[PDB]
Amino acid sequence: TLGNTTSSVILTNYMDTQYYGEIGIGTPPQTFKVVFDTGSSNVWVPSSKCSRLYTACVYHKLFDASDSSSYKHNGTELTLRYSTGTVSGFLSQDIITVGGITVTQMFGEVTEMPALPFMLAEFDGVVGMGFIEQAIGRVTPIFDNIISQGVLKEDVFSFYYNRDSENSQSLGGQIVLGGSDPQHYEGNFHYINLIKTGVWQIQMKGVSVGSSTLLCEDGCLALVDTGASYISGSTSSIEKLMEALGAKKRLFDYVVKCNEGPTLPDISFHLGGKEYTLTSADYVFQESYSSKKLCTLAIHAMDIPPPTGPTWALGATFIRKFYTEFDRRNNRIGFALAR
Ligand SMILES: CC(C)[C@]1(C)CC(=O)N(Cc2cccc(N3C[C@@H](c4ccccc4)CC3=O)c2)C(=N)N1
Ligand SMILES: *[C@@H]1O[C@H](CO)[C@@H](O)[C@H](O)[C@H]1NC(C)=O
Repeated sequence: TLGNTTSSVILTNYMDTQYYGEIGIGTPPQTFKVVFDTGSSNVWVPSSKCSRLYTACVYHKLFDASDSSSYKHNGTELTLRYSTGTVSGFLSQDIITVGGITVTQMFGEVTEMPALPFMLAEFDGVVGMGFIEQAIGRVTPIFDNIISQGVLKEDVFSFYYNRDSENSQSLGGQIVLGGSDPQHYEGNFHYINLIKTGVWQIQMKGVSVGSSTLLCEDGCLALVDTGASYISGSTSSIEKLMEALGAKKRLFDYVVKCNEGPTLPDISFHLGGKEYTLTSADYVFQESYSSKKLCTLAIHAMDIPPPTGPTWALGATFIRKFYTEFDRRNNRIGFALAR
């Protein structure tokens, strides 16, 4: 069922690596900073039942079911194993407000939240924007429950991620539920169909580094991930790509001498009919131009296990350059040049 409602959620940009907005859980609402993530399908927030021996719980907002009149107990155990770390707890039901839309939602109350990496998180929890097929405990995702209300103009949602400005008047980003915002893209959308329903993953025809370098020569996969900070490829792919850029490997990332940063070649991703090109300014964290400092790149190695992987992941690095529309009705992803 389709309505005529478009709902927008304003996002805060934390250092070009974390994009989060607000949701309200319970009666009266308890507010949380959440990442709207296409690479996962579960909703979770830290719990008041989390041991204060987990320091990430001490430094985050905690859901207290005892203060909510609309809460409905469940208690089923839940473990969420991600590429960056694991969280676990149990299932709870309550009313969630997201951009003015109110929805009765089943979510995870996290009682085990590791300091590495969650002490580095500015956000409290996660709003999984993925499909039911990837939902742990087969819990209905929030977008499916919003679709069931039949209030949205279209069975789509869109992402705008801005570049990190020091100006407070700068919008960090914006998620539109039920449509797209023409004020944050130009030209037209070009769509690529999903390999299969259940994953925001598309076919990638090839990856180009300048002129003389080539990767994904025989085709590969690309996960379009709003929760991932960077563009990622497999260790092998990223080793060849980084050799071509003259970048040196560290523990969790790759770096270049800051002065070498603006000299780096363009990187192009062949998706559907079009070539999606990023210049050095789009993937180098140009914190200085000094020959005496090292500058990080917004491209990392990440080995995603099957059935989803081995795959590339197009995170915030990609979405900043290209406004993204996630189309559920047609199982496709649309890209347009952001503005
Ligand atoms: C968690 C996160 C939002 C999930 C649910 C899990 C996941 O592992 N990914 C992929 C992913 C890949 C590469 C980098 C990151 N993040 C996410 C950001 C982060 C994550 C954890 C703590 C601090 C900062 C900063 C970063 O490095 C995330 C998701 N699709 N979403
Ligand atoms: C938790 O929720 C699921 C939803 O399908 C339900 O089947 C299960 O029985 C619930 N458990 C309790 C103890 O309420």
